[PDB]
Amino acid sequence: VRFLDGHTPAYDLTYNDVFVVPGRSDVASRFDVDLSTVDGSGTTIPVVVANMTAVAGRRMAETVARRGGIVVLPQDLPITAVSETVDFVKSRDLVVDTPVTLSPEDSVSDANALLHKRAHGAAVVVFEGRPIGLVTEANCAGVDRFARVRDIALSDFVTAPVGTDPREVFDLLEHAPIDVAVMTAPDGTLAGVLTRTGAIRAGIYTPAVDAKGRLRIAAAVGINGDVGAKAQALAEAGADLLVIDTAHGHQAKMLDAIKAVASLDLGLPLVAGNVVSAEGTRDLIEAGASIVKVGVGPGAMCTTRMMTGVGRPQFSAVVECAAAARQLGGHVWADGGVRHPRDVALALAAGASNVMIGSWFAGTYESPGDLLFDRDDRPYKESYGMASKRAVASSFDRARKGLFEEGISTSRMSLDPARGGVEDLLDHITSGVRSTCTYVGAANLPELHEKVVLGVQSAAGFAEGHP
Amino acid sequence: VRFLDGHTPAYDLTYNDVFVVPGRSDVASRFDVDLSTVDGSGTTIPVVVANMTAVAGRRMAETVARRGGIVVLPQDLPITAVSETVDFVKSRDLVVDTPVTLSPEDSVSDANALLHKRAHGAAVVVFEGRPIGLVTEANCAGVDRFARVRDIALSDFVTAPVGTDPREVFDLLEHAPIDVAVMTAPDGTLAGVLTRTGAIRAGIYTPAVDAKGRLRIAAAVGINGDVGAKAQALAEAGADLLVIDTAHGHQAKMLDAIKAVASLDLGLPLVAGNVVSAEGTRDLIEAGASIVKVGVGPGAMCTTRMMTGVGRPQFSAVVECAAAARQLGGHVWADGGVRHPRDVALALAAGASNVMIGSWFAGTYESPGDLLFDRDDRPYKESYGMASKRAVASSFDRARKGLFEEGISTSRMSLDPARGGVEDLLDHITSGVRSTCTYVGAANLPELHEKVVLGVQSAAGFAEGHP
Amino acid sequence: VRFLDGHTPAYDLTYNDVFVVPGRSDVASRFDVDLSTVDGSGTTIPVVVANMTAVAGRRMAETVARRGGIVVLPQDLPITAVSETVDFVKSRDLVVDTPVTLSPEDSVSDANALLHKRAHGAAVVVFEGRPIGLVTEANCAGVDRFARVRDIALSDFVTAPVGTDPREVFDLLEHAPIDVAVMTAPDGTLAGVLTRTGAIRAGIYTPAVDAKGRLRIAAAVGINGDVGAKAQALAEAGADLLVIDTAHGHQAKMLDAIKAVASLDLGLPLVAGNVVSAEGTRDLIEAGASIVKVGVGPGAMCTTRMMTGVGRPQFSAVVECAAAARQLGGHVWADGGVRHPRDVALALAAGASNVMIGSWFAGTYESPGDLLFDRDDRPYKESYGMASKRAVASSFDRARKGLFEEGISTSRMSLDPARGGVEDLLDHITSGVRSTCTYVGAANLPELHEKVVLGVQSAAGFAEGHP
Ligand SMILES: Nc1nc2c(ncn2[C@@H]2O[C@H](COP(=O)(O)O)[C@@H](O)[C@H]2O)c(=O)[nH]1
Ligand SMILES: Nc1nc2c(ncn2[C@@H]2O[C@H](COP(=O)(O)O)[C@@H](O)[C@H]2O)c(=O)[nH]1
Ligand SMILES: Nc1nc2c(ncn2[C@@H]2O[C@H](COP(=O)(O)O)[C@@H](O)[C@H]2O)c(=O)[nH]1
Ligand SMILES: Nc1nc2c(ncn2[C@@H]2O[C@H](COP(=O)(O)O)[C@@H](O)[C@H]2O)c(=O)[nH]1
Ligand SMILES: Nc1nc2c(ncn2[C@@H]2O[C@H](COP(=O)(O)O)[C@@H](O)[C@H]2O)c(=O)[nH]1
Ligand SMILES: Nc1nc2c(ncn2[C@@H]2O[C@H](COP(=O)(O)O)[C@@H](O)[C@H]2O)c(=O)[nH]1
Repeated sequence: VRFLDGHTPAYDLTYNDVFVVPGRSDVASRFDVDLSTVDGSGTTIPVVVANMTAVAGRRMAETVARRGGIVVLPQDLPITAVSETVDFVKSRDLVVDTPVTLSPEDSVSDANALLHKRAHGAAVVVFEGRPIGLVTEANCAGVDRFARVRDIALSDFVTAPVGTDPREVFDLLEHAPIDVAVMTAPDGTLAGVLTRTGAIRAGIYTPAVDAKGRLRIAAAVGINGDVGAKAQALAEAGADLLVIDTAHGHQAKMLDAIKAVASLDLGLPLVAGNVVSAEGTRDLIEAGASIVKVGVGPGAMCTTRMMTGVGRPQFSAVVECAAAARQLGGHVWADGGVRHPRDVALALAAGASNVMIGSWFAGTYESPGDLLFDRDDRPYKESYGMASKRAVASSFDRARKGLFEEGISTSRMSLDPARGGVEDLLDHITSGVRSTCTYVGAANLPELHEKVVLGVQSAAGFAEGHP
Repeated sequence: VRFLDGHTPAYDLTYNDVFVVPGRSDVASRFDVDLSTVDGSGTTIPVVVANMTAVAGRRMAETVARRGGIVVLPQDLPITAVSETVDFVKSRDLVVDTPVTLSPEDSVSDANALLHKRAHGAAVVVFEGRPIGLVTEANCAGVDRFARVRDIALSDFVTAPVGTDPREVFDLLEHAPIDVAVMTAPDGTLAGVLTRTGAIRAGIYTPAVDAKGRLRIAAAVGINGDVGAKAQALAEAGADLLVIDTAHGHQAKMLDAIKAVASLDLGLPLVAGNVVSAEGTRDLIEAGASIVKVGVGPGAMCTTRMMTGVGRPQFSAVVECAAAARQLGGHVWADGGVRHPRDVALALAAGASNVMIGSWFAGTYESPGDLLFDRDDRPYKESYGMASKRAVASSFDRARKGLFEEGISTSRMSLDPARGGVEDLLDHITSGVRSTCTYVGAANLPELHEKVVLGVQSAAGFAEGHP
Repeated sequence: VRFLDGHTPAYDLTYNDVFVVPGRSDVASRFDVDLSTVDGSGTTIPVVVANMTAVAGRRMAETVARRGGIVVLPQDLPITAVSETVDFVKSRDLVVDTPVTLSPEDSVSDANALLHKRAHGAAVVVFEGRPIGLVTEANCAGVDRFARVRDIALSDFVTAPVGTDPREVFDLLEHAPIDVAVMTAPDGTLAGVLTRTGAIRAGIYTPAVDAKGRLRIAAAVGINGDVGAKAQALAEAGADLLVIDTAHGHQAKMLDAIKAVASLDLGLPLVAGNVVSAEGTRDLIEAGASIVKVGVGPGAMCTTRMMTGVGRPQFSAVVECAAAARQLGGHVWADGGVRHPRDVALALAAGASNVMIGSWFAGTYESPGDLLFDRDDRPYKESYGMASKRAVASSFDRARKGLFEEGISTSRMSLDPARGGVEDLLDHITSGVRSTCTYVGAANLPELHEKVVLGVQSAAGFAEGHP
């Protein structure tokens, strides 16, 4: 990667340690650059939700797939649930988001708890397949918590048939007091709910789809047990992308698993990780892997840095591994150490074809967790690490193995009081990345990597700018 | 008044010191009792807003008059403003509330500041006399504060012609996401805005009107200066009720002013105060006064208790003065010491034909004050005493008089975060009074006075019940 | 009632205002006095759980019935649920408490939430009707929240057949690390769980049973609607005691309802309330009521004192009504104003044949509510008032009635960090009452009423003693 004159430090670079120098730009606006990835995962944005049991669910899968990003299902899940989630995701409209369907016999407490499942801010009360009312935080408040939803003072909704251009739903909702609108099928049955900002995003973002035009989905597999059989079964379950994840991706078990999956000839791209060394990436590439995940330790849920001292500054690892993979022709997605959109922008700047966010999406409306409330009423959610789920494995043996196993770390990921949904944070990330391209002056991600000028940044440098 | 057996205390009774014992009741529901007053002020509810410069304005005047209560304009106001307010109030629809009219050239900051002028929670953007949009706290937030209101994302409103029964506006607004509705004149021009709870109140409350069917209004006059000329001028200005208010209503100046106003033969009922003694009430009645205001010191803005030790427990004073006036045939409105609806209920229980609330309405949306915000974002407003305005009066003389004048007391009257409007607190007061009648078993206020059973209550007794 | 020489106040007496002077005693120990009630409700202790939707459930019903107290089911409940609760209560062992039955397929989160349903502190994992393990707060902590209960490290339990005397289960559990013990049926199926303190209470308390030896239960009915049909249906549902409750028990609707129920000849004792006057009690007695509930306003969830000023100090009302009822031969249970066991002791001292606790049991493990946790981890629960459920009653009519309806008051009732169960607080109340009898020197409640010496107590007097 390009480096500024006189910048020869005797130290590695992390996201906390780097900045990009803007260059001569010909890109007029941020909308003139495309974020389509070259890695072959078929995501139009370089954002993938990590394989978290607390952050990767069907709601995030469908939402991010409609927004143009891949979602990797967490490992150690019964294949029945995997198939159910895949079928649910593949049966989603390409433009309209699936709302919170509410049966008339649901309680007010259940409706209130379900209202925060999505970022729309409203849930649809549907009877016999036809939407009959709308609920929100306003009408729900004050009424008895275990009363039925049939007397929650259903509000009026803007009804339009499926197929209208986003312009029509937008200006129809220009003066609507409620941001959401019920997208209705031609027969009158409810097909989904589309929002004002959703209408805006329908043109900016192009959903990531497979050859059959269905929302792409991914899943993660470990190394313990028969990796080949599990990978083949998940591939038949409908997963578009297969990911092999482990705490240490440079062990011989990783190489054996990658070799087995490559020999399976499943046809899906191969994803392995994580390694923070160039030699590990070359070994994984030679083992039959197309994609190499990088980063062990910088992960916000990773504890091994404090317990063992292992790890690496993320930015130097990602740039070195990306250079090695491009020398071997492979492609790399950065994983770990992501807390701000600048982290994502630098991760693509280092050369990564795609990015792995991780625990940041734990603070979303659609994450598969419980939105509990603190004293200050600030919404937030708890992010968990997998620990043994990314580690290679009788009651005696189980307890003996678990004694030395690192505990499941817990953090309080705060929700934005206004922009709490995954949609607007994704918008922020995409806007930051587009601004990075405009400052560099690149029309696409490969040009962003080629034409970037990269500097080293210290701790005192972050005092510059608004936090 | 009726007193419980064995209750012969050697001490006076205040609102803090009394309770009412329920008796045999024949009134089925609270809606079966009428709150029409006998005092002749023509108010269908026993609530009058005090003569506060910070609490008595045109908005409170019109709102409370439409709700069935009289409003007394504060003294020491230029008669031009008095006439303007009277003309504004007399030109108000009997059912629909006047909204916050917003010209399209107003700024976002002005719109936000005006939105809290009324309890509707929304303001009407009106162009060429026709309403074109609706604004609220939702669309106003986020947009630039000094941007025009023409790009504040006006919302849709429910439009109905003037004359529809409250049932029609109610069920038309049953499923409306916005509580307010634009009441439009037959020609298409805006006539007012009516709310869901306003539609509910349109049947429960009957507005207080004069012989010409216009919202009744009242004004206050002092004793300093020519009382007769000022009273005659305000009567010609359109004030329905004339009130003579002073700190001490038992002085000879009060008697002279009452005699002059009675000799004026203005035709309006005579109101004088305040006296906390029976002999003062008899003197005021003999001076030519029909109504005697009672209470000096219990007022939440009154300071004379702490400065001089003067005053009286309110409840004993009001009951004694009401008994004296009924013996002389006069009628009395209790003034001061009102903080809870139980205070109002006891004030009517003592025998008062009407009640004076005072500083409690300072914590309202419609009060003529500035709604400032604290750290906890709790809305509140400051209540001021008149001081010298209720006291009998060169730079030397002015400063010499002002040195000994009691300072303008200031208090922080908190707004209810949900029920901040004057409408819902008035509803609470009326519900409490109706519950008092139902517990007593009285069909009207005279029966409430006649059939009430009254007990004495100590400090430890208030620990009973939910605060 | 007996009154101390020179005690002729001109003021009523509440629980905050009274104390009992100990007299010449012949009762050696507290265990030598019996708390059997004379009112005919058949409760061996003078404690009844109020008709609260948040405090009266099947768990409280069975627990308090086994402890010797009646439980009144709240009104406005579908008779199907009433019949289900009655059948559940009547099918409870006379000595052993019903534990928290846990299926092996339950999650750790569900087990943790259910563990606080009872005061035992442990839940039984039962498979095919046979208990296979024990869970508590210790083994549940640390393990994954959505893991199955089959791998929660089930502990060992003390197994005994049903029929062993409490001595045997006590000394068998003398050195048991776990207080609870699984009471097993002779065939091996689980019949219940009995605790060490439960074994202790099995001799002190005698469960309240009907003629068929089944745990007695009670239910509450309002006055709106057909009172006779509802009362007859609940009587056929299996309710032992019928209670007619309303906000104002002196209205003509109350008299009509009592007359109808008395004419029904249902055979159950008649309970009506609440009235705080002797004349109301006489009217209710003449209407065909055997029991008169007393107290409106002192209730910790009652708001009418602050809204309307109505009410009465509880102690004077209860003593006067008890004297009137005993003159007419009727019996009275005090209701409202109960926060300490001294309140109960004085309520029986005033002459009440039984006591109504109310919101105090809202802070229990077995109350039908959600045990949420604060920052200080102190357990507590929210107590609600019925409001309109104790008041006499289209969308327009519904909303119009609800506008004037008093809001559902909410309070934070703190749980004792150690003695959080209903069992130990009931023990405290019974110990206080027994101590009161010992200080008076009475062998039973009628002797307690007859031989009591009663004094008046001020606010400064409560500073005596440990709070
Ligand atoms: N009634 C209802 N429940 C829903 C809906 N969407 C999600 N849920 C609830 O959420 C569960 C799945 O949570 P998730 O894995 O999507 O975060 C479902 O099993 C169901 O309980 C909906 O539209 N309606
Ligand atoms: N060793 C280890 N790595 C973890 C754990 N939880 C998450 N990670 C890693 O950290 C990444 C997420 O971190 P983030 O990108 O949110 O900072 C995951 O995708 C995974 O690679 C854990 O418990 N142990
Ligand atoms: N533009 C506008 N200002 C209003 C409206 N109602 C009240 N105001 C503002 O409030 C002032 C009077 O305040 P008030 O005495 O009613 O509390 C007016 O002079 C004006 O500045 C309205 O409908 N539109
Ligand atoms: N002496 C005196 N009385 C006041 C003052 N401000 C208000 N009051 C009295 O107190 C009443 C309002 O008190 P409130 O009814 O709110 O407790 C007024 O109507 C007036 O009679 C003041 O500054 N001085
Ligand atoms: N699995 C299980 N749930 C119980 C048990 N006891 C109570 N519950 C739960 O508590 C509900 C009733 O709550 P309650 O009305 O008893 O407070 C039941 O419907 C069930 O969900 C028990 O022994 N086992
Ligand atoms: N008027 C009224 N009384 C209530 C309300 N909630 C409870 N109560 C009364 O207060 C009693 C409980 O009060 P406690 O005995 O807990 O102080 C109830 O049994 C009932 O008589 C309410 O919302 N309104």
